[PDB]
Amino acid sequence: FFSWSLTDGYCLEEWMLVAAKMKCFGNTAVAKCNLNHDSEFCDMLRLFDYNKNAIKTLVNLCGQTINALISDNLLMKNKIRELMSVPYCNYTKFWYVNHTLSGQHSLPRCWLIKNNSYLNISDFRNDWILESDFLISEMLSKE
Amino acid sequence: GSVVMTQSQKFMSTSVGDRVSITCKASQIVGTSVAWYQQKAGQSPKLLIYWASTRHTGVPDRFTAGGSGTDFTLTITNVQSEDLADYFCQQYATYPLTFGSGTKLELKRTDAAPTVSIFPPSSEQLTSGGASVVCFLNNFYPKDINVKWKIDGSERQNGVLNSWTDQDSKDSTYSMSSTLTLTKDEYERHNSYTCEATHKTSTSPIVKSFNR
Amino acid sequence: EAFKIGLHTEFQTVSFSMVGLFSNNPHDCPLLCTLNKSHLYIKGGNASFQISFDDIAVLLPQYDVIIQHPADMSWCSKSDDQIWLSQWFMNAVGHDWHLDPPFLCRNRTKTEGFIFQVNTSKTGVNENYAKKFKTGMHHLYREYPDSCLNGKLCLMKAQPTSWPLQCPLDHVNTLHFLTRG
Amino acid sequence: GQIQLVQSVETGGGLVRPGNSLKLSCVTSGFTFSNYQMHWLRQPPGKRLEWIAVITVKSDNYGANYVESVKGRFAISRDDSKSSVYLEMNRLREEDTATYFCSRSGIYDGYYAYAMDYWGQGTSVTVSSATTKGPSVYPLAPGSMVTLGCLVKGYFPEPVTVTWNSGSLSSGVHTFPAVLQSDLYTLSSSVTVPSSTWPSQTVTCNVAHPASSTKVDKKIVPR
Ligand SMILES: *[C@@H]1O[C@H](CO)[C@@H](O[C@@H]2O[C@H](CO)[C@@H](O[C@@H]3O[C@H](CO)[C@@H](O)[C@H](O[C@H]4O[C@H](CO)[C@@H](O)[C@H](O)[C@@H]4O)[C@@H]3O)[C@H](O)[C@H]2NC(C)=O)[C@H](O)[C@H]1NC(C)=O
Ligand SMILES: *[C@@H]1O[C@H](CO[C@@H]2O[C@@H](C)[C@@H](O)[C@@H](O)[C@@H]2O)[C@@H](O[C@@H]2O[C@H](CO)[C@@H](O[C@@H]3O[C@H](CO)[C@@H](O)[C@H](O)[C@@H]3O)[C@H](O)[C@H]2NC(C)=O)[C@H](O)[C@H]1NC(C)=O
Ligand SMILES: *[C@@H]1O[C@H](CO[C@@H]2O[C@@H](C)[C@@H](O)[C@@H](O)[C@@H]2O)[C@@H](O[C@@H]2O[C@H](CO)[C@@H](O)[C@H](O)[C@H]2NC(C)=O)[C@H](O)[C@H]1NC(C)=O
Ligand SMILES: *[C@@H]1O[C@H](CO)[C@@H](O[C@@H]2O[C@H](CO)[C@@H](O)[C@H](O)[C@H]2NC(C)=O)[C@H](O)[C@H]1NC(C)=O
Ligand SMILES: *[C@@H]1O[C@H](CO)[C@@H](O[C@@H]2O[C@H](CO)[C@@H](O)[C@H](O)[C@H]2NC(C)=O)[C@H](O)[C@H]1NC(C)=O
Repeated sequence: FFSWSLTDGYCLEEWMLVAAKMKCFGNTAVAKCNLNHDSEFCDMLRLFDYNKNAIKTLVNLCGQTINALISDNLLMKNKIRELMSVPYCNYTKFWYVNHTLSGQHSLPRCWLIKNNSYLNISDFRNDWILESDFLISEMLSKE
Repeated sequence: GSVVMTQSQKFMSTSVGDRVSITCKASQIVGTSVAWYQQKAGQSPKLLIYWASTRHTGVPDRFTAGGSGTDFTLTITNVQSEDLADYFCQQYATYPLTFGSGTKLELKRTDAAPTVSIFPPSSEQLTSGGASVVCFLNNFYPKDINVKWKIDGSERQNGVLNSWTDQDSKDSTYSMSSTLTLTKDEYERHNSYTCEATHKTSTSPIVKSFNR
Repeated sequence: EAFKIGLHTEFQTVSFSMVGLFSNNPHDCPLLCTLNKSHLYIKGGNASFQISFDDIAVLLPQYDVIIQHPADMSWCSKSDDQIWLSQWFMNAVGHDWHLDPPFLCRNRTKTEGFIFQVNTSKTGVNENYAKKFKTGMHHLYREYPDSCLNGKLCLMKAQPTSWPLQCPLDHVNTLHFLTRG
Repeated sequence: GQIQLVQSVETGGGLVRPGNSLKLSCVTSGFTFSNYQMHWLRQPPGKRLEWIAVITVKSDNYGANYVESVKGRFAISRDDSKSSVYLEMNRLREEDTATYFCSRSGIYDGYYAYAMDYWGQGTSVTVSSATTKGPSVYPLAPGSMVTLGCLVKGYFPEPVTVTWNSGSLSSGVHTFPAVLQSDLYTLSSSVTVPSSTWPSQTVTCNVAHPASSTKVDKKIVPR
C-alpha cells in the first residue's frame, strides 16, 4: 500500500490553484483517489498534500517517496501519447461535472492537450456525458 | 608541448579592391577554437574572428574566415587601404594560449631599383679607434634584395649590421641600411670597400665602392 | 471555464498553480525548463545549467577531461552540486557508463568555466547513441525541441547559468527526472 | 560608457635591471569589471605574441593560470573595487623584455573562451644591465641628387630623435630602426637633397638622446 492517503473531503488552499480561491471537493469524489493509480488529478492532490505536510512538519530530499504520490505507469502512458502526437495529460487543468443544486460532483479528470493546446470541449464530449450519467446515478444511489 | 600556430608567409602584397587570403596551420588539432586578430604598428590588436568563422561585432564584412582541425584561413575581400596591417591567428583550446607569428599585408606597386650610396668612415670615428663603412639602399620595390660587403673582392660577414624599413606610407617603397664596422687597423689594412646589392630590377648587381 | 450540461448540472474546471507548487515545495527538487527552441535549463541544489545544442566542439578529447565513470567527474568542478547534477542528468537521460562513449568536461584547473559536452550527432557510428539520447531528452523535456538534424554534427553543452526568470515551470519534467534517475 | 583599458607602470619606469621587480597596472571602465576574466600577454621584439597569465572572477575564487616560464616569478591579481588588474613581475631577466598588454575575454557564440575582445595600449618593458650612454654622432659624406648621412652609434636606452636642418629636409629623409650590439644601440639616417643644395648650403643632422640629456648637431662637410 505504498500510496499516500488524502485526509483533510479535501479543500485546496489558495496557493494551489490559479484561481487563488480555496476550493473544496466532497468525500464522495476524493475517496476514489485512495489506491487509485489511474488518476492524474489524484496524483496532483497527493503531490500538493505531501508538500503541505512537509511544510507543516518543519527537510527531506526530493522525490524519495515519489512513487507513493504519482503513478509511474500513468506518467509513462502520457509520455508515450505525447510522443505519438495524440492527446495527453500535462497534469495542469482538470474538469468535472457538478450538480450545482446539491453540490455533488464527479472526480475531476484531466483536460487533455494536443499540439500544446487544450482539446475543444466537443472533442471529448463523450467523457463529460458519461461522467454526468455516473454522477446522476451516484446521486440516486444516495437517495 | 605548446601548440604551434604556423604562418609561413610573413609578407603578402595586394592592391586595393583585391581579395587576399592569410593562412594558419596549427601543429595540433584545435577544432574551431581559433581567433583572428589585426594589429598595426605593434599597437593594441583588434579581434576579428572567433570560433574560426564568426565575425566579431564592428568588423567590416570584408573579413571572413573558415577552417577547422589544423587549417584556418582569413579572407579579406575588396581590400581597403586601412586593411594594410599585420594579421595573426590564435588557438584557445588548451594552455598555454598561443598565437601565430603574423602575416603583414602590404601594397603592390611598380618595381623600383634601389638608389645605392656608400659612405666611408668619418675622421672623427677613426680618431676614436673605429671605422664604419655605411651603405644606404633606398626606395626599391619589391622588398626582396641581397646585400654583400666586399673588401678587396672578398665577401665579409663579420661586423655587418643591417636595418630595414617597412613599406613607406608615401611611395610604397622599402629602404635598407648596412654598416660594416671594423677597427681602425683592420680598415687601414685594405683599400677597396664595396657595397654590392642584388635586386630583381637588374640582372647584374648594383655596385658602389670607396677606395683608399 | 464552465458551461451548463443540464439545467442543474455544470461542467467545471480546476487548474493547479505551478507558481504555488514550485515556490511552496520545501524540498530541493530538480527543475527542467524549455525556454525556447534552442535553450534548455536544469536546476538542482545550488547548480543551474543551460543546455544548448550546436556544432561547436567547445571541448576536445585531446585537451579536456574524458568521463567514462561517474567518479571521473570529480575533476570537472569544485562544487559537489554541479557534479551531482551532471551525473544525475546523464543517468536520467539514459547514458550507459559501461557501454556508451565517454563524454567530456573541462578540467576544474582551467578558468574558462565549468562545462560538460556530449556528442549527440545523429550520424555514422554515433547514430544509435544519438537516437537513445534524443529519446532520453524527449522524456525529460515535454515537447522537446530536437535541434539535432540527421546526418549533421550536433554537440550538447551544459554550462553554469542563472535560472531564466521567464522559464515556464513544468512539473512533468521534474516527475520524469525523479522517476528516471 | 566607452570600454577602456589603460596600462601604466606603478613604480618607476619600464626600464629595469635583471633581478629587479616591476608592477604593471591595467585600469578599466565602461563595463562591469567584476564579471570578466582578465589576461596579461607580451609581445617580445621580433617574436610572436605570448600569453602570460589569466585571472577569473570572485565566484570562482579569483583563480589564476600562468604559463610555465613565469610560474613562481609573476603574480596576476585584481582589485574589483578599482576595476583594475595587476601583474607583479619579480626576478626579472633580459628575456622578459617586451611590450606587455592587458586584455579582456568574454563569451563567444554563447560559450566562455579566451579570445581577447579588448586590449590595453601596451607598456614597453626593457630588462637590461646596460648603463645609459649618449650617442656618438658621425657625419657621412661621399668620397643631380646627392645623399648624405648621419651615424648615431653607441647609445642606450632608446629613443633617439634625428632631424635634418631641424626638419627643413624631412622630404627625402630615411631614418632606420636602431639595432642592438654590445648592449648599445646604433642607427643611421640618410637624406637626399638636390646637388644645388649641398655642399653650397649647410646640411646638418640634429640628434637628441633625452635619457643622457644629449643634443648634438653634426654638419656634413665635404671630404
Ligand atoms: C561526434 O561524433 C560524430 C559522429 O560519430 C563525429 O563526426 C564524424 O567523425 C568521423 C571521424 O571520426 C568523420 O569521418 C570522416 O568521414 C569521411 C568518410 O566517411 C571523410 O571525410 C574522412 O576520411 C577522409 O578524410 C579525413 C579528413 O582529412 C582524412 O583524415 C582521412 O584519411 C580520409 O581521407 C573521415 O572518415 C565523419 O565524417 C564525421 N561525421 C560527420 C557527420 O561530420 C565527430 O567527430 C564527433 N565529434 C566530437 C567532438 O567528438
Ligand atoms: C532563446 O532564448 C535565449 C536566451 O535569452 C533569451 O532571449 C533574450 C533576447 C532575452 O529575452 C532573454 O531574457 C532570454 O533568456 C536567446 O539567446 C540570446 O540571444 C540574444 C539575441 O537574440 C542575445 O543577446 C544579443 O546578443 C548579441 C551578442 O551578445 C548582441 O548583438 C546583442 O547585444 C544582444 O545582447 C543573448 O546574449 C542570448 N543569450 C544567450 C544566453 O545565449 C536565444 O536567441 C533564444 N532562441 C530563439 C530561437 O529565440
Ligand atoms: C586537471 O589539471 C591538473 C593540473 O594540470 C595543470 O593545468 C592544466 C590546465 C594543464 O595546463 C596541465 O598541463 C597542468 O599541469 C592535473 O593535475 C596536475 O597534473 C600535473 C601534470 O604535470 C601534475 O604535475 C600536478 O601535480 C597535478 N596536480 C594535482 C593537484 O593533482 C590533473 O591531472 C588534470 N585532470 C585530468 C583528469 O586530466
Ligand atoms: C459545485 O457547485 C456548487 C454550487 O455553486 C458549489 O457550492 C457553492 O459554492 C458557492 C461558492 O463558494 C457558495 O456561494 C454556495 O453557497 C455553495 N453552495 C453549495 C450548495 O455548496 C460547489 O463548491 C461546487 N463544487 C465544486 C467541487 O466546484
Ligand atoms: C499544460 O499545457 C497547457 C497548454 O499548452 C499550458 O497552458 C498554457 O500555458 C501557457 C504558458 O505556458 C499560457 O500562455 C496559456 O494561456 C495556457 N493555456 C491555457 C490556460 O489555456 C500549461 O501551462 C501546461 N502546463 C505546464 C505545467 O507546463
